[PDB]
Amino acid sequence: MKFDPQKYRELAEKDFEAAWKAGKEILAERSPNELYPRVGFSFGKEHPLFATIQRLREAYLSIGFSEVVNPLIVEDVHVKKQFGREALAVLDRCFYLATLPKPNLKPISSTLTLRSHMTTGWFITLSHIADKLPLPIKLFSIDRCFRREQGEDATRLYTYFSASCVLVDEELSVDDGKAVAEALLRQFGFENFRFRKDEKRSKYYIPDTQTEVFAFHPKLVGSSTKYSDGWIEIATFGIYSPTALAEYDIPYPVMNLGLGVERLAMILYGYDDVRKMVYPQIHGEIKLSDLDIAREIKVKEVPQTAVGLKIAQSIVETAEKHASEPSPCSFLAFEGEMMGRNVRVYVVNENENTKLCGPAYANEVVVYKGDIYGIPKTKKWRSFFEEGVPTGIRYIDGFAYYAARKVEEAAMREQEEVKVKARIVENLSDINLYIHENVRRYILWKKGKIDVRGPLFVTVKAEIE
Amino acid sequence: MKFDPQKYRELAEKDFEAAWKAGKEILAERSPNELYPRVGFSFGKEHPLFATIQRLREAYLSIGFSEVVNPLIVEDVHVKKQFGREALAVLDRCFYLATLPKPNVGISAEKIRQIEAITKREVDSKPLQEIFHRYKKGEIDGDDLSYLIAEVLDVDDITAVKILDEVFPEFKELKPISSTLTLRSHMTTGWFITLSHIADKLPLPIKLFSIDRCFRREQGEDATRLYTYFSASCVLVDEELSVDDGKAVAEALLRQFGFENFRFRKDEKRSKYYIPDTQTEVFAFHPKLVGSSTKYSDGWIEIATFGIYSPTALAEYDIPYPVMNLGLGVERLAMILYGYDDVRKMVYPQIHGEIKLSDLDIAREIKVKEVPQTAVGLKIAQSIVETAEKHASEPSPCSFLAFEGEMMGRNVRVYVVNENENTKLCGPAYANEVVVYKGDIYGIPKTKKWRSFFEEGVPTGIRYIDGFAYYAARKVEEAAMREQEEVKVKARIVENLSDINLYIHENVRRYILWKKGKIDVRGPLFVTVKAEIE
Amino acid sequence: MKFDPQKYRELAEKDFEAAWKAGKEILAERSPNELYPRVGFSFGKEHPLFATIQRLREAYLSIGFSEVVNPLIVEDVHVKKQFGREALAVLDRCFYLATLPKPNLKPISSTLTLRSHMTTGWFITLSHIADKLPLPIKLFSIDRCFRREQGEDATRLYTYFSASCVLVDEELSVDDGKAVAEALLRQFGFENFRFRKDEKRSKYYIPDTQTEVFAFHPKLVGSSTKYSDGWIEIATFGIYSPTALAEYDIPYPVMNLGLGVERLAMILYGYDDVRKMVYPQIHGEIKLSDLDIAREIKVKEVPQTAVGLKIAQSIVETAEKHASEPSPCSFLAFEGEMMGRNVRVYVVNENENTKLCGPAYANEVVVYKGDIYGIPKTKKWRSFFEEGVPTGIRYIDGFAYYAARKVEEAAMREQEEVKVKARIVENLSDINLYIHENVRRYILWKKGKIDVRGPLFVTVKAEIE
Amino acid sequence: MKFDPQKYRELAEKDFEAAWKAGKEILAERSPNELYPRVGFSFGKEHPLFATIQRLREAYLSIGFSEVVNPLIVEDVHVKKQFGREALAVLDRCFYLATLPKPNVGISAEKIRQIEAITKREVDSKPLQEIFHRYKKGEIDGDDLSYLIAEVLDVDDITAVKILDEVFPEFKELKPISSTLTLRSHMTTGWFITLSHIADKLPLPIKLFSIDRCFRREQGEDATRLYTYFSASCVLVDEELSVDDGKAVAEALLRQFGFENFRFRKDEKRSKYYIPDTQTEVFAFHPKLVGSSTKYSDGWIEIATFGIYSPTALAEYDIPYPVMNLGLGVERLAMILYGYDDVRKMVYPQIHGEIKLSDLDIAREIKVKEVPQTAVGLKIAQSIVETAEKHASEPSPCSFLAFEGEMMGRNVRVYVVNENENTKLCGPAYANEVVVYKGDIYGIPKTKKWRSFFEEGVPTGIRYIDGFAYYAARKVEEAAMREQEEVKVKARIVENLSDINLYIHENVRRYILWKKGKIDVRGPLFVTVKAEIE
Repeated sequence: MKFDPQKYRELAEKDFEAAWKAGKEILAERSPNELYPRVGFSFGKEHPLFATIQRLREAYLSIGFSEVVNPLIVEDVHVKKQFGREALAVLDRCFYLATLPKPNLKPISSTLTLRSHMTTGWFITLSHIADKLPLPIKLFSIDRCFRREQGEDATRLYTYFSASCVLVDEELSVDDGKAVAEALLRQFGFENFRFRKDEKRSKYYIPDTQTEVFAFHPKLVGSSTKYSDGWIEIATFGIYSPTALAEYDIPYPVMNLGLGVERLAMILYGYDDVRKMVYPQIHGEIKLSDLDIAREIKVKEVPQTAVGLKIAQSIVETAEKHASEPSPCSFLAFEGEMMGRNVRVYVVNENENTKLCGPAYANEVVVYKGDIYGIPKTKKWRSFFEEGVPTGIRYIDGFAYYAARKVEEAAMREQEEVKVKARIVENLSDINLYIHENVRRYILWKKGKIDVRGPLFVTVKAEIE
Repeated sequence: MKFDPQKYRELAEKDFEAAWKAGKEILAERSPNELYPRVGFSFGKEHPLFATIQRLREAYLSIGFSEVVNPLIVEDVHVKKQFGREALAVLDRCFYLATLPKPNVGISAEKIRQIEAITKREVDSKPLQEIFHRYKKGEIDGDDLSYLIAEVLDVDDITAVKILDEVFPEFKELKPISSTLTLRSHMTTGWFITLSHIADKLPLPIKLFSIDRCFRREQGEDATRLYTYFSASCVLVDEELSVDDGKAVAEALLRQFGFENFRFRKDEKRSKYYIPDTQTEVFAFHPKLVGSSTKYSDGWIEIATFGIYSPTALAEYDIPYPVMNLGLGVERLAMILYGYDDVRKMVYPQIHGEIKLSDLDIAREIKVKEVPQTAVGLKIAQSIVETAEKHASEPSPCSFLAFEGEMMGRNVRVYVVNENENTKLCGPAYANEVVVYKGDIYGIPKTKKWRSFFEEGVPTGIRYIDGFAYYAARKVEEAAMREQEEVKVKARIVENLSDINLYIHENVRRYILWKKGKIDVRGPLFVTVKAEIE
Repeated sequence: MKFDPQKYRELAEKDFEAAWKAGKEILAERSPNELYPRVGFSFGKEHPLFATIQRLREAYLSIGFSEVVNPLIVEDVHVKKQFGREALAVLDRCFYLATLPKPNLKPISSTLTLRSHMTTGWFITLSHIADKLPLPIKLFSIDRCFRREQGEDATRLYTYFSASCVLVDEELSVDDGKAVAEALLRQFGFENFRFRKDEKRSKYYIPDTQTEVFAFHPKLVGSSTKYSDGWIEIATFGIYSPTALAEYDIPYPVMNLGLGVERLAMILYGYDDVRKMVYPQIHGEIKLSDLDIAREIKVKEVPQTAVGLKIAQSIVETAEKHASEPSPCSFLAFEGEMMGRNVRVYVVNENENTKLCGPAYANEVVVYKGDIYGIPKTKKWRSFFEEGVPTGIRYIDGFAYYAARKVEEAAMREQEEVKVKARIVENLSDINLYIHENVRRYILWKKGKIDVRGPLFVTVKAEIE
Repeated sequence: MKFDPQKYRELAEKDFEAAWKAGKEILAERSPNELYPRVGFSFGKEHPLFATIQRLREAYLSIGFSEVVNPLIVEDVHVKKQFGREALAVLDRCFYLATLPKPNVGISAEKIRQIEAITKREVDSKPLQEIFHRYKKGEIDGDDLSYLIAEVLDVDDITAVKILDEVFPEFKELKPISSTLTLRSHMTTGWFITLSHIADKLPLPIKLFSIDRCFRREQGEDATRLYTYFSASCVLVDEELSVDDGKAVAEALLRQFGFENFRFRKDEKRSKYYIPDTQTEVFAFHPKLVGSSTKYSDGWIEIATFGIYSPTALAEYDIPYPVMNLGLGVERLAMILYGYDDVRKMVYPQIHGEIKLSDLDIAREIKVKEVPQTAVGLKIAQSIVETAEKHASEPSPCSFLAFEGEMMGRNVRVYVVNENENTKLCGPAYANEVVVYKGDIYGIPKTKKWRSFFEEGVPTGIRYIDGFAYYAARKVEEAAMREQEEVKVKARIVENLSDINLYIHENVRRYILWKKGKIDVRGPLFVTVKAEIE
């Protein structure tokens, strides 16, 4: 709360520490659902695909390549202009754009196609600058592409992200393509590189230039896959055929390196199933931390009055000690008045031989590995208490508030007495605690479980007159 | 050059100032194309579009929303689930994914295929009527190097590219076949699918965003729209929602891009997927816009849209809770930020010939053709400058010793002369520099008339004589190989760079023209350099 | 609110649009302090100094230079090792580190000094790698420095940020220093560059290499300063003297370019007074947008019941039309019951000749250029309404809630009748509206003003029995 | 090389495959140091410290806090205002700003200054007893080029650097004088000052952060602390606050750096500026730590501190509202993130000799000394390979024509021979490659014994013969200048790179040693190359 500079200012002149301890007065008093971890900040979280993409843009920029956006929708006449006589073989794997005919039904395919890879648009973009700008030209672009490869879902998908770049100079070896791969690929951890000529020998790449980069990343050695040796084919590249360049008037050669993003994204953040990565919202993959599950566990009914708080706060204060005395046996915990009439609180196990409070009065709720447990803090549960997030809410704590608010209902209902009792704990409601219906459908979905059981055996009678 | 730390230290410890002025020995004597701005560093540059997309990402993340990738290609059945009836109206402005079928090598084109000379072009190889069926079964692109380079011999595709052209005129009959798959017009289409799988399993409120591509059809015109665009979108899932939440987000979002005031109007469309009377149009005022060659002189521009998803479409995906959806269109926001007027010219600039080199970049490309090769020549020219730079007003004729030394092991002595008379040793435009300005290369002299060019353009630092000197510096060294005895190189008038030793790579040359630039390098340089290489 | 998929699902099968409009039912109903712009998200905002710093790191990295952290605290013996015989002249402008002597009072100066510029630490850092790593070496570092230059505050400060870098090769011209300046400086807008030899001729720079970069930035032409010509000295650089390198065993030369950050930061974000930039929290410079001032303007007392809302909501609904009828004249607006007893609301200007509602019943509150106004939406105030942020809260609106909640106090106080009246409006309290005491001390600090005046002249009587 | 778009197009339009295989004409024939990995691109690298500082910034911003710069140098009066009495305890671990006074050229050193030969070293120049007073008034560093280069003649500082050393032994008596100015130990010291000016003028809640330097004194040891460090700090000003708010922030903050679980203990110090019983110590568990050469095997590490500012110190600055303060220490967080064990080795690595080149970087530095210069020689060597690579097992002696052509305009014919007998044309280690592995350069042959080196290291691609071939390729071209007629270059055993034509810049060489690396290039290369250049 807002204090007074002077007041405290002067107050410190006399006995300092007496005024220092006086400071504790400004601290706010917190209710049960107002303290950590039932209250916490949040924050956005980026997707591994995109992250990697940005991480790739910089990587490219860092080795000199300027960014550019290439044509995405194109007339197949281009694929044809490039692949020469192999052009049709390719047009198969590509998609075509079809539209609906205006009924002044049945889509009418057209000559347009979604690019199967960046290269389709490259020749188009390089066509306008290849002979006007000073060499070398270093362009790159990380955008979307569309392939039809078997039209699968498991192995691959309909749209991927190419991390393309092109180098336009008067003289180019396959080497420039080698350098660019290492410079680019190294900024991600890859340490050793190996290149092997590609058999596919795509016709748009000068014969015997098309290569396949193989990079080693220590993050892989030991991986639960065939990438355990540490190496993985991570990118391909070649040098555009004069046959294709000619088709677009590009006089100088051109080196073109392509990077398969979803793969890199996977290597980096360690996902195994591309789909489970790029599309986890669908593939059931969704998680909440124990700390999160925790925060979501909150007291249902809680004392709505200043006194109410100091009531249950006492109820427990006694059970924390008198939960032993051989029952029957009654103890008094509170003495004061709320709203208008004086009040006193009673605690006793009316029943015959046994103890006052059940053996579960001291069971704390903790979340662990996805499950919500109700357990005593015994040298047996340690790991659950030292690897999970202990709610901080104990059985008696959970209980108290219920009573401290239940007598609060009688205090305003004119009533004179109420006997709030509690035996077993079949779940949370029984311990006066809840979780939004959604975290619930969650726990189940993530096939986790809630084990909040226990013999509380504690009753509280209160009289207001 | 590297020096000796000890020496330079034990000498400086005693005598400092002497060591200091000595340092100059470690610097490097650069030739002519080894000087600024003939030398420089290069750096990559980002594209306004991708740039904004990044800013946009951070922006969102900075307000709670977590990133997600939504379904791009979807069954139009979804659209018809998000518009009920008004669906068709949309699917007209959408694209469907067509695709080439396989060469029907059976039935229709089989019977009449078995009534001619099946095969004449000698190829033999047992009837691979199954290796062709595995095609009408499941093949792809990287499968040609199997039924040729491993079938009818012949490497990779040296005969496969034509064997499928001459003997197989069939393939040239395939036609893409439309389907029910579509390229989402806007993000929303994919939100229902994604929110579908989690609208009730994760804790509320749900804040998700995604800046990805979307395809639309609108009068095939590069100007009045583009086939593909970007849509920085977000969805807010929570129990209780009001259009306010749409504003609150639109505010906090735009506010990180300058915009200082917002106004929201109700959209006329009144689309079906949005609750009735919630589809809002958000207008924001941004300073950079105040007074411009645009229609947003007053500063206000409509930058996004948003509304609540009808509890109707939500059910179509079994989503219990209501959901807010804001949709900032990137391309514009980018133009406003990076100052562009024409969408197409901005996003796709190389294509629209919007390339451009700077004064400084042109100046950097103007190299010196004929340049020395021996430490001597470097001095010969360096010297030819001295005598020619000083004795510029000497009523010709008249020789002038410029250099005296041994080059390549031969006594060398070159002089700066003039043949005619009634004039001066060197022409008037001998001390003319090449200044690039406003995109045109110039060969002018410093004046109170040219100031504008030397203080706005960027001087190359090369003057006609400085250019020539290097040409001569080469000739003399040449004779030092042809062991001649007398070379008298001479240059009259200047009409271009050639007549100055200067030049520029062909590409920069074409740029100049393409850009309507102009090179102006003329003037009386007149100054011969007679050499006496013994 | 959470709806039912099926219910709405089927409901749409019959008449769609009847079910569509049925959708409006899920939308939450908002109270006065719950709608825009009295509710809005917030977000961090970086400081121009730092921003520019990061923006500088990338710039450097983008031209190849790797990052490194140099020594900050150093024995003056270094300044001495470098400046040779000029070393003392320098030691003047530098600070020294002094500590308190442990009393088993008066600080005891020491031999340590806070670096006056990066160069002091450069020689130290280059000492270990200059001859072990492959050339060229390109290092950079943007860190803090300490100068004593006149020990001023106005002109300059005690600590600045140097954006240093060093280039270690076998052969180096002054040119490398020129290139690096343009490459670095261009990534910020600077278009044309001019270098002039520095007279200072610092002794640690090979004689006649020390230069001063002058860069042109169109963002300056027309500036309200001497940087109107567009050019500004933005950085200096030279080539380390063999005399100094020798002192640290560096065999090869070294080019060193230094960038004065606070200046660049200023050019970029356009601040004139460095201090008003780097330290605005102190120099009174603190702002809130009209939109912000707006959001902070909220209804004080508002209907705490479901009905209460639909009450004031009606009170206004009538004044919005009957604020004309020649007074006296009474109208009824509400008919229903709250909590338990039926209720009716009256509105009349008991007084003699005039109109029912004062001429200010339709005055909306809007914030503009820093002031909080209470004005009618007349074709005279337009600009205030089209450049500012209209609260949306009008006089009657502000009023209503007061009444609708005032009768709510009688409804629970057992009472039978209440006459809430209102004549003039001397300020906000009078219109039932407030602003946190802090935005208030703000408006004043930013010497802005609040003009919420007006003759509301509107009374409301209500009877509950 | 550039080609002709037309030609290559009108030829491919008719005959494709023919144009294709023709493309190879435009590629470039690279020499030997023009191949990978002898050629490569370079990129800058960030420093873990600055890196984390950036992440840290974003992190904060991502949770509402706005950036601010706080007072670094402050009057210890502030500290004494934030600890009341326990102040001194702090000021001991702080640094005070001392500073050199001015040469007292008056009184004490004036009287005895006027009883000797005032000036003998001829300098004259009217009594500048005022130009020296303006020094005891207000001078600086850039003021020497005024009372010398514009006073007693002599350029800049050629005589000013010694005139102040010989005739002025005074200066060598100055001593820094302590003051009351200090270098803030932690951020907090500056927060009070900054929060001072706005704690009540801006809207609540206030969220400010700042990742800046701070200086501390703790047993002058680079290991057990450092004089300067970084403190990513923040302050939360609001009416009602509880230690919870300290946790909530600590959580949301650390959570963006991996840490998955937190535990907060109450700090024993119980510092004065923090309310009693609020100074909390925050502990976070981060996976990267589980089981390590550190003391955090269990994953938990104490990463930050926080508490509420005593309404006491707050008043000392007239701050009405309470304030939360969290203080993440950067350097550690950086180590955990970038995996470092020793503070000093991480932040200041060059100094602690923690430099390192990679296998691939070393392989890139191994160049070829003697390399051809004429298109011919490139083939001569290229050829010397063929004949020597094939006829490797030919019981010597025996010549072998390798090249037949005209070099520089002279009939050239070189042969691969052997003099001795009972052996083979080329030695056994003729086909040995130079593979860099584990930091040592090797000259080994491919084997089932060396696999580990060819699959883990990085081969240079140069084999002894491949190296030699280039040496020879040079000799022959040399005689083409000395117009000789017979050069018989020969190489016996190999002991180093020199005996292979290979070499590495001196700096990489020193690196190897400094790093305890090892070069191993030995073996019988034996293979002479007799040339017959007519």
